[PDB]
Amino acid sequence: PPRDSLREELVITPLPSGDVAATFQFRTRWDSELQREGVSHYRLFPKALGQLISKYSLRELHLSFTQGFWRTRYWGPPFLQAPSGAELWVWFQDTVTDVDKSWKELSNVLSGIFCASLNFIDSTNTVTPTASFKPLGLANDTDHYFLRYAVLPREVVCTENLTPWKKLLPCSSKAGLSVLLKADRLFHTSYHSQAVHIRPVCRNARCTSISWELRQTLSVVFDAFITGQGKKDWSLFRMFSRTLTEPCPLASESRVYVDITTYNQDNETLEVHPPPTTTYQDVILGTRKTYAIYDLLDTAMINNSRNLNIQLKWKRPPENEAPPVPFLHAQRYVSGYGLQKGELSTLLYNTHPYRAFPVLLLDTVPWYLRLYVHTLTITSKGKENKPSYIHYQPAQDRLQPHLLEMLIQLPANSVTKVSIQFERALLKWTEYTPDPNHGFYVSPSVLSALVPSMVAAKPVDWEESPLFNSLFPVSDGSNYFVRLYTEPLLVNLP
Amino acid sequence: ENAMGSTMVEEQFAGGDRARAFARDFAAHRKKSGALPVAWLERTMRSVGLEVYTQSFSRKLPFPDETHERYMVSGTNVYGILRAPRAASTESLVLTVPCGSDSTNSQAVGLLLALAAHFRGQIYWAKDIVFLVTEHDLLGTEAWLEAYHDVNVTGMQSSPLQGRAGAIQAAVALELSSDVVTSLDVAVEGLNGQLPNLDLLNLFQTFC
Amino acid sequence: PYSQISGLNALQLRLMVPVTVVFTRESVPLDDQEKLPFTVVHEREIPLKYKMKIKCRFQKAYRRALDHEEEALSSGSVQEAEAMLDEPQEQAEGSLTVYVISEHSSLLPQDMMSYIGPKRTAVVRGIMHREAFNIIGRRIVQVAQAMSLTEDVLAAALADHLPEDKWSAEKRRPLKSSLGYEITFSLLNPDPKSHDVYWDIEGAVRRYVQPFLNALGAAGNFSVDSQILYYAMLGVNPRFDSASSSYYLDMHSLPHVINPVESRLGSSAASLYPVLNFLLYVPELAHSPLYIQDKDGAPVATNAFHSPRWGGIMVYNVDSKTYNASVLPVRVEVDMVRVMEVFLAQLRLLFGIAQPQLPPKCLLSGPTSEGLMTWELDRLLWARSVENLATATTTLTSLAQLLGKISNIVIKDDVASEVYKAVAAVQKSAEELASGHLASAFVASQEAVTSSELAFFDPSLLHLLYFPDDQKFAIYIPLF
Amino acid sequence: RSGHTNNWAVLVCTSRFWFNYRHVANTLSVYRSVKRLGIPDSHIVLMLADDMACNPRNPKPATVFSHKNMELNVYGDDVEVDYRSYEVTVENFLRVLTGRIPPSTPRSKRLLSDDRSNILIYMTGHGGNGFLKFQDSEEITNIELADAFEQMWQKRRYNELLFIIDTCQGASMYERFYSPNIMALASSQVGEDSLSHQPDPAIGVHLMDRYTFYVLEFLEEINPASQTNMNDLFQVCPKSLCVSTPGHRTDLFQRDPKNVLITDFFGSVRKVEITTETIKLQQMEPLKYAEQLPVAQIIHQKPKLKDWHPPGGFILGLWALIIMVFFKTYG
Ligand SMILES: *[C@@H]1O[C@H](CO)[C@@H](O[C@@H]2O[C@H](CO)[C@@H](O)[C@H](O)[C@H]2NC(C)=O)[C@H](O)[C@H]1NC(C)=O
Ligand SMILES: *[C@@H]1O[C@H](CO)[C@@H](O)[C@H](O)[C@H]1NC(C)=O
Ligand SMILES: *[C@@H]1O[C@H](CO)[C@@H](O)[C@H](O)[C@H]1NC(C)=O
Ligand SMILES: [Ca+2]
Repeated sequence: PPRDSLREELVITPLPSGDVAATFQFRTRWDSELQREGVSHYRLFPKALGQLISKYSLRELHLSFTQGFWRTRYWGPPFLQAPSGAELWVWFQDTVTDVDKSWKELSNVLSGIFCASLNFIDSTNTVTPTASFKPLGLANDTDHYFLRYAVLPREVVCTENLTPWKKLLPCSSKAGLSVLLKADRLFHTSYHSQAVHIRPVCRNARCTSISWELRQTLSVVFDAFITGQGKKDWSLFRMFSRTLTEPCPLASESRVYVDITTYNQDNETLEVHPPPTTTYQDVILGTRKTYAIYDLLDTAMINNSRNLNIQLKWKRPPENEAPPVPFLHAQRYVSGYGLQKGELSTLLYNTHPYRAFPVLLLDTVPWYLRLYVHTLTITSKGKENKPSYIHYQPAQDRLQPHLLEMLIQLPANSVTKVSIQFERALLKWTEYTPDPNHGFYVSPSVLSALVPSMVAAKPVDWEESPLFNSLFPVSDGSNYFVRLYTEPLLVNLP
Repeated sequence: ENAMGSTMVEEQFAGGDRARAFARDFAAHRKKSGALPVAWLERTMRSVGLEVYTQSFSRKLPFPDETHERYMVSGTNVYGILRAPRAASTESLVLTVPCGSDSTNSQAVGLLLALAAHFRGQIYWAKDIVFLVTEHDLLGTEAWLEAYHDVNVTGMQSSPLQGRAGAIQAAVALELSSDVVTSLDVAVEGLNGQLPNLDLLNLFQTFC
Repeated sequence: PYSQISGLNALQLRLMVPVTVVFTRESVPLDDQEKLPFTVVHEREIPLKYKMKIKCRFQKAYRRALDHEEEALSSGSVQEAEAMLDEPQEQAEGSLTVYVISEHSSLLPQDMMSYIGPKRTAVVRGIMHREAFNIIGRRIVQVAQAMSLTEDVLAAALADHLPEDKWSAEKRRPLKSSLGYEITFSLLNPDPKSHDVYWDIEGAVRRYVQPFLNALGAAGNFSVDSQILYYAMLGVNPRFDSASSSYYLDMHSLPHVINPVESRLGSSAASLYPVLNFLLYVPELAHSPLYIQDKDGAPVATNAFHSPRWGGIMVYNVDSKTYNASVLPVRVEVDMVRVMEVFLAQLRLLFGIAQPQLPPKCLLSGPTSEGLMTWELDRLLWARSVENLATATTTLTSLAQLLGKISNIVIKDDVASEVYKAVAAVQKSAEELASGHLASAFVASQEAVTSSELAFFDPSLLHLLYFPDDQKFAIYIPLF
Repeated sequence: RSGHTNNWAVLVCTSRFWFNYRHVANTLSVYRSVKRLGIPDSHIVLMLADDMACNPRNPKPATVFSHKNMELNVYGDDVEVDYRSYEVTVENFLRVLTGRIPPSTPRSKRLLSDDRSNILIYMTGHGGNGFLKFQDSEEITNIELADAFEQMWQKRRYNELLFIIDTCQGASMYERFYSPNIMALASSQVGEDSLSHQPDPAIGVHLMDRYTFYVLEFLEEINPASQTNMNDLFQVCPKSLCVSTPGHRTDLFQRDPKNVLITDFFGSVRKVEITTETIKLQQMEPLKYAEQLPVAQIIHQKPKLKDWHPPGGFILGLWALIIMVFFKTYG
C-alpha cells in the first residue's frame, strides 16, 4: 500500500443560456501526521505545500484566483464560486499564540509560490468574521479568534499564475486530463477560476482518525456567440484543441462526466456521440440529474490505437421549456452623483412561491468611504424588516476597515433592499495610485443561505461519490448550502 | 490624450441590408401599434444576443403644451446590455436612439440593431455597452437617467430598474431618417450651458 | 566606534597549534635524554596583500614518557595501543600528539617511520644513533603538516587577499562558510508506465546518512529532505551503439544535462541557506542501458558525476532479468548502500576534503565508520574561522565608509548595538586564535560575521528614504 | 576560460497602460531567449509594470507578438513573474540590487549572487539625458545606478556584469560607471532623442523596438553549444537597419571580447567532474463535521440590545454641583 492516493474527474454541463461549463478537479489523500514536525519524505503530495502546515500551524487553507462574474440569474447555481481578484481565508490551530505575525509571514511565503502580489495584504483589508466562513473539514470547536480573511479585487490572473499551479500536479501536464489545459483556449472564456483547498477528513467509515486532503480545481465557461458560433457541436477538439489519448498512470480513478438531463421532456436525454461506459442518476443541488460516464481506465474506451473525442449537441432552448430561475440571486450598485456623498444599495430576491428562508450578509468597506450607521434601512415589500442579528465594526483612518454582518429573513416571492449612506474623503497627495483618475474598488459582498430543495437527498459516502458532490458537508436532506458573491464597485474621490 | 492618439483601429463592419430590413420591420410594427412596438423590440434584441429590460414612466405637466401636444405623459423604455466577456461589470458605454411621435428615426434603430449584432461576437471589450430606445423624445431619457442613478431630481414616477452595468463613462445619441446621407452634423451644447470634453469632438473629427 | 574600526583594517593573525611529543624509553640516545624536557618552536608566514598578515606556528613540548605508556606502546598492533592510550579523552581541538618509538619496533611494520591514525594521534620512529635531534624535528613537522595546517588549506578562504596565479580558479571551487545547509534527495522517474520505482529513504538516512552528518555537524547545522519527480527528463538525447546494443552520454554533452530538471527543483526551498541537490535517474526503456563516458571514452565505474557548489547525479540501470514479467509496470527496487556510497563520497568531496597526502614511507590507518577522521574536521574548523574573520572585517570597513560618505542617513540604536557586538566578537576571536582554543574562536567568529552582516543589510540604510539636504533652504526661506 | 560557476539575470520593464505594449514585448523576448539557452527560472528576477497578455483589450488573449506575421509568441506557455504591476518601483529595484530587502521577503524575489556569479541586467522604458522614468511618477538617475554597482562590488556579489539599456539617449546611463568588470551596451547616443510610431492594424499598437528585434534575431540562431564571442553582438543593428547608433563601453573590463562567449552571460554551461571515489559502507469517539449556518446559535451568541441610559451617579453629581453653585450667589 502506498498510503496516498489520487483521483481526477472532469464534468461538462450545458447551461440554460446556450453556453457550456467545464470543471477540472484533482484530489489527493494522505494518511500522515502533517500537523506535527517530522515528515521529510514526499511522493504524491507536493513538498512546497506540505511543509507549510507544520511551520505555520494551519488547520485549513483556501486560496483562489478569478476573472469574471457568475451570472446566477441566467446560468444557474454553480458547484463552486469565487470573487473577482484573489481571496484567502485561513483557520489556525489553537496552540498559535500570535495570529497576526503568522498571518503576515504566511501571506509573504505564499506570494513566492504562486507568483501573486499577496504581500499587499495588510491590516486595512483584513477582517475577522464572526458568523461566516465556518470550517469545511473535521472540526471540534469553532472559535473565530483563529480565523482571518482578505480579498484583493484588482489582482490579475494570467498564464504566469497557471504555470506554478500546473507545476504542483503529479503528472504535470504530460498525462491524463492535464493535457487539455492550454492557456489561450482557457482564457478565451467568460469565466475563469483557479483554486487550492487543504483540509482534514475521515480516514475510514468509522471516522475516528485523520487524513489530509489536497484539492486543486479549475472551472471555465465557453460562450456560444464568441466560441462555437457555427452549427458544429461542442466537441473536446473545438473547446480545448486537444483530444484524450491515455490516462495518468498514478491515478486510481479517472473519468469524465457529461450532464445529459433534459428538463422539458420526460425520460429523454441529450445526444452524446461516443457510447458511454455507464449512466449515473442522483440528486444534485436539489434536482435529479443524469450523467454519462466515460471511464478512461477501461481499455474498451481508450487504447494505444484509438483516442477519445466527445461530442455534444446543445443549443439555447426555446423560450418555453426553459428552466425556471434560481430561488436566490442578488445585485449591488452605487446611488447618487457627485464627489461628496452617496449610498450603497443591495437587492436580494426570493423567487420561491411559498417558502421564506434566512440569509447572512457580510460587507467590508475601506476607511476612506466613511459610513453613517444611523442611515441603514432594510425594506421588504414596502415595510421595514428588523434583522435578528447585527454586528458592526467602525473603521479607523489608515488602520482598519468597516465590517457589517446581518441575518435577515427573506419573505417569499419578493425583493428586499438594503442601503447605507457614505461620505468621501480627501487624501494626501502621496496616497494616490499612479493612475489616480481611475478610482478605488469596494470588494464584493458575501451571501450565505440554506436554499430549499425540490427533491429530498439521501445520505452519501464521500469515498464512493463523484468529487463535485462532496464539497460541502450536508446537514439536512431538504435544503442545501450556497455562498454567493456580488460584483465589485468603482468609486471616485476628490 | 495618448491612450487614443497612439493607437489605430481597422473597421470591418458590413451590415447594410440587415439594418435596412430591421428598419422596414420596425416602421410597419410601429404603424400598427400607434406607439413603440415593445414585444418586437424585445424579441429582436433577444435574437441578436443581449439582456433585455423595460421601464415604465409617467408624470403630470404644469400646464398643457401646445408645441408637443402633451398634458399627461406615460411611456416605456426598452434597453439591452452587452456584457464584456473578460471583465466584470464596472464600466459602461451608452448608445441611444430617442424616438418621438413623428414617425422618424427608423433607420437609426435598424443601424443600432445591426451594430449590436456585429459587436456581440468579439472578445476585446473592456466595458459594457447599453443599447437604449426611449419613448418620448427627452422625457424618456430623463426618466431613465433618474432611475439609473436613484435620484428624484424632477418628481417623475417609474418602475424600479432591474439591470445596471456600472459607472457610465461616455454616451452617443444618433438621429437618422434616411437610407443615404449627404453630411453629418454634430451638437455639443447642453443644459444650463455645460460642455463636454474637447477630446470627444476631436475624436469624431479624426474619424471623419 | 570609528577608531577601533579603523584599527581593524590592519589585523595580525597568529595561529598556534599545540603538539605533545613523547619519547619512549631507549628511543632517543641516553645522553640525548639528559635535556629532554624543553620546548621547540616552528613558525612560518604566508605572504599576503591588502595590509592583513597571517603566520602559523607549531608549539612542540618534548616531555619524556610516563611508564604506563610503555605497557601500552610495548607490543601488539597500533589499534590496541591507541585503545589503551586514549584513556584521558579530554576536550582539545586543533591539538596533536606524537609518540617516538625504537628503530626496531614490531608494532610498526618494520619498513616505515610513520603511522597516521584517526583521533588526533600519530606515531613516529626515532634514531638510536646520536647524529642530532634535528631529524626528529623534521620528521615531526612533516607529520604535523600532513595533518593540521598548510598554506593550501587556507586557499579557499583568504582567496581574495592572496596573489592570483595560474590554477587559482579550481582552488575556489569548495563551498563557502554558512550557518546551515539543506540537503535534498530526488528520484527521477521519466517513464512511470514501464517502471514502478520504490526506494527506502527513512532507513537509509537513519542508518548511513545521519552518523555522517552528526560527525560533520561541527561546522554547521544540516537539514535532510526527499521527494520523487515523475515525467522529469534530461536535456540531451543519448547516442545508440548497434554493436554494444547500449546507449552513451559523452563527456562533451555532460555540461548541458541537468538543465531541464532545475525548473522543477527550484521554488521548494524552505530557507535562505545554500542548498545541495543529489539526483538518482532511472532511464526510460527506450534507452534503457545508459552509460556515462570519460574523456578517453571508456565507461566509468560509479556512473555518476558532480558539479562544484551544486550537487551530483547518478544513473541507475534496471536489471534485464527483472524485465521478464509480462505485467507492465515492473516493480523495481534500488539498492541503497551503493547509492549512498557514491553520494557520500560526492558530499565529502564538495566541502573540499580531499584524500590525505602521505609523507614518504608512511602508513595510513584503515577507514573509519561514518567516513571522516577527526583531524580533517579540525582542519575545516581552522579554515572556517579565518574566512569568517576576513569577511567581518571587510563588512565593517565598508559600512563605516558608506556612513561617512552620505550624511542624511539615520543611524538607529539596533544598528549601533550590532556594530559594537561585531567588533567585540572579532577581538575576542583573534585573541583565542592566538591562545590556541579553536572551538571558542570558531563560535566567536560566527557571532562576529552574523552581527556585522545584520548591521550592513538593514533596510533603513537606503539613501532614498530621506529628504535631500540641498533643497532645505527652499523650505525655510518663506517664513524666515 | 571564464571561471564562473553560476548565472543570474534581472530583466525590468518600467512602462504602464496598454499603448506601451512595446516595452513588455521586448522584456518577454529577452526572457524567452535566456530560458531557451539554459538559465533556470529561479535565477531570473523578472519585473513587469503592466500586464499585456491578459489585458481585456487584447484581441488575442494570452499572447504577445514581435512581428505582424504573428509567427512567434514571446509570452509562451511557461512563464513566471516575480514583481507584479504595483510592486515595480525605483525603491524596490534598488533594494533588490543592494540586498537591503524587508526581512519577510521570500527567496524567489531576491538576488542571491556571490563571487563566482555572472549577471545580466536589461532595462527598457521612457528616458532622457541621464535618467529613466518608472511609470510616470518617479525617475532613476545615472549616479544612483553607478553607486549601487559599487555597493555590489565591495561585497563581492558578482564576478562579471553585463548591462544593456534600450531607451532614447540611453548612452547617458553608463557614463558614470567606475567599478571593475562591467561591460555596457546601448541602443542610441546622447543626441538621438526621437522615437518611431508605426502601429500594427490587427492588434492596434506598435509591437517592438528595432534594436531588441535584431538582437533577439541574432539570439534565435545561437544554441546551447555555441562558440560565438561578445565581438559579434557589437556589430548588430548597424545605423542603416536602425536610424540611431548603438554604443559600447568596455574599458572597465579585463578580458578581451574576442575570448568572451555569448553563453557566459546568456546561458548556463556547467563545470563537470567525474566521480571515481567511494565511501565504504557496512550493509472510540467518532469525529464530526462542522455545521454551515446554525441559525439559533448565531441568534443567541449575542446579548439582546437594550437602549442606552445615562448612569444615575452622573445625574446626582451634575445636580449636586449645580445647586452647590446656586447656593453661593443666592444663599
Ligand atoms: C419622486 O417623487 C415624487 C414626489 O415628488 C413621487 O410621486 C408620488 O408617487 C406616488 C406613487 O407613484 C403617487 O401616488 C403620488 O401621487 C406622487 N406624488 C406627487 C406629489 O406627485 C414619485 O413616486 C417619486 N419617484 C420615484 C421613482 O421614487
Ligand atoms: C483497442 O486496441 C485493442 C488491441 O489492438 C483492440 O483489440 C480494440 O478493438 C481496440 N479498441 C476497440 C475498438 O475496442
Ligand atoms: C543549530 O541548531 C541547534 C538546535 O536548535 C541550535 O541550538 C543552534 O543554535 C543552531 N546553530 C546555528 C549556527 O544556527
Ligand atoms: Ca523568478
